[PDB]
Amino acid sequence: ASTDYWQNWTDGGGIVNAVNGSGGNYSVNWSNTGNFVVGKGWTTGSPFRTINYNAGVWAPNGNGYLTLYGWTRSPLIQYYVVDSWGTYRPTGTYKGTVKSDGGTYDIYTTTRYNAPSIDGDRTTATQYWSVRQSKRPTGSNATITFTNHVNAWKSHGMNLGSNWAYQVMATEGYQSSGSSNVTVW
Ligand SMILES: [Zn+2]
Ligand SMILES: [Zn+2]
Repeated sequence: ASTDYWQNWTDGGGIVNAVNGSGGNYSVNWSNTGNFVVGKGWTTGSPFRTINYNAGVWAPNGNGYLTLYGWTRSPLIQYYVVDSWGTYRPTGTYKGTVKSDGGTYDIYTTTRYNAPSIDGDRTTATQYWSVRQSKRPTGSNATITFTNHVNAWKSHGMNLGSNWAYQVMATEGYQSSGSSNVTVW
């Protein structure tokens, strides 16, 4: 059930060369950036979606995340499933672990002031994280069975909102350079 959403946001710092490729493909080549989020996915996320991707390039030089990225409203909550990163492994308040798709993820919560909002304005964001304990190998087809994460979060008292905004497989960077090329389906 194909992607229908193109995410491309930058704070304006540095160079963020994002290409919206055919189908579910995109690429980013970025240099000395502020914060940016680029990805492909769906306009209306679902807690039951299996996200398929293949990162044919994952080459951050500094802080970049290769991550599921989405939001709910009512209440407003941002969520991440981070499969790989660059020089920084994102963490927060430790909640527990979840096993999914061949990997083990630590579960964290954070609250970020002046965080990017759904539309690239700002907000105080309540964030739920699953962060893989080691960087996922890239270049082969990969699955994120998102219901495993949703169910794990719920069991640890982390409930999502009733209204679903977009749900993308993203490259997020901060204060970094790099290259990524990802196809999502
Ligand atoms: Zn648990
Ligand atoms: Zn806004």
